[PDB]
Amino acid sequence: KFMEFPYVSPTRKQLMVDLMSTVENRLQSQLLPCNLPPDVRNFNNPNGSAEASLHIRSGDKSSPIDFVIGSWIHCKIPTGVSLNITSISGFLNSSTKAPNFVVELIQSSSKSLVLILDLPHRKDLVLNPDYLKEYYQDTALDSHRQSLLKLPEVNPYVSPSLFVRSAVSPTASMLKIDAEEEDKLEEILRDHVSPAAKEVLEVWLERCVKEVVGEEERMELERRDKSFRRKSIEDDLDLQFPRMFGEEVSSRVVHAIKEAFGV
Amino acid sequence: RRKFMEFPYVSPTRKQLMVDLMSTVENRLQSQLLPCNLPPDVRNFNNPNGSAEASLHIRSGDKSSPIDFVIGSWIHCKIPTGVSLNITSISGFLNSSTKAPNFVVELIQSSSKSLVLILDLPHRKDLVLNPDYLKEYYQDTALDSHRQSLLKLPEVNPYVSPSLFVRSAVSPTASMLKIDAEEEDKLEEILRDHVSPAAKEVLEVWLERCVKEEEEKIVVGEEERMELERRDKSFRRKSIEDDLDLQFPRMFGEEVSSRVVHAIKEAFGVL
Ligand code: NA
Ligand code: NA
Repeated sequence: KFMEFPYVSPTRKQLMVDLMSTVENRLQSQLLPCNLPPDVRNFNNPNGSAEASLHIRSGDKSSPIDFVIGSWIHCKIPTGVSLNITSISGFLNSSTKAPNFVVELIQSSSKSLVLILDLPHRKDLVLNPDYLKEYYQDTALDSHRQSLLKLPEVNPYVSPSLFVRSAVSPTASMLKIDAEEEDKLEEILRDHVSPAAKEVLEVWLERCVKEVVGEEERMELERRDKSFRRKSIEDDLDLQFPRMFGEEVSSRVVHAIKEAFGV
Repeated sequence: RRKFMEFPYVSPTRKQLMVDLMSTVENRLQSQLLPCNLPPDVRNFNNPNGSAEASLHIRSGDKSSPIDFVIGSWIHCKIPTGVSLNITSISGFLNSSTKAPNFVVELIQSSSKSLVLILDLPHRKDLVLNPDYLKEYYQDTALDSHRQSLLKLPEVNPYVSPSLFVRSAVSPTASMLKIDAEEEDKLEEILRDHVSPAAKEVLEVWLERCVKEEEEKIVVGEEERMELERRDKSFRRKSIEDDLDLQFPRMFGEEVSSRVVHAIKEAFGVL
């Protein structure tokens, strides 16, 4: 209940469905059932300006997964133009050093789209070049970024947030797709974005999830993981959610998210 | 036998920028810098077979200085394809007595087609763990405006380093740029009117906000200092094995290369 993705195109919808199904299927034996209140799994603004749905599976202890979060947001800006955000993120706990996973599509017009697809690092890459070799050089991650760039309507996306720029790995696909034809953008999605996203997901599941972390290393992991979670919720939710949904709906959803993220 | 500030082989505008930058670094850091004590054999060197030629200029910070060292470099290599490689760079490195960012400017031309600019204040703490460092040194300053300013130019496009390590050691505000170089008179103009002013303004931020005398008695806590030392060491060892160990014996021959690499390792303090 979330898998409806009602406000987006079928191609995008199918991609989000493929990805969420793959995650839930491959990690079933390590994923708890969703425990969010129903008034947090699906919520909206009293005035009808915004609608969202949230799906969070916590991971078992003795397992490497902290949680998995899937979401969609639909928000009709007073102008009449609707903002549609869809995302799947995978967070690993401090029992492993391996990278997280994120896919996010952010679309305002029929022809323009921001893609964020990455396996965010959980160790300092400069202190730990061995980590960099292990999870990014040895894998084929950079090729997805590169292959997507070839396309004439795909250009680099440079976040206005310096924090988001620093939190993604050096292989991250941060892309702005500007296909001035709805037909072309959807063609980009199924032929290009979709195989990229599915392939990035596969290396996360086999190379990061599947497989001891030292006392001070785990403490470092938790500290950095917590810093990431705390800062991003402050930037992304603590002003945009009260605005999109009202202060009633936000406070309870934000609290539920904070609790889930352990912040 | 070509000397450091002579910057041979490159364009007049490219020499002027490198002279101005180094002159500024040395004049503004008078109270900080020891004189260069590199032997002649290392200040200026070349492959015996004439295929490569380089100059090195290193000044270490004094004791009680936040400056570890400043290093200036130019390299000219004739590649067996008949084209020439020209690298000119200036870097400032700070020691464990401060957390503040480093400084780097590099101009690399490997083909007749494009000039690569690297201009940044490399961060010395993990930015995800330390959001406050990101705000202090990159958000509060004007650093990103230079990057997007230079990028508006039609001849200027993003450069993405082949090295995933280079990508992660540069700050999120780094100007990593590729300049169309075929139109020689246009390249000169880009350098003179746009790259020069930007590089000098980034240098100004480093000089005033990172080196910053003001109250030098900011004593770096034990754990913070040890993190800096560890991260600095890892960066340097890795840079040297990627850019020096894998390239210098080829350019200059084993003998010249072992003498030079040794001197660079000494300056960087690396084992
Ligand atoms: Na493109
Ligand atoms: Na441009």
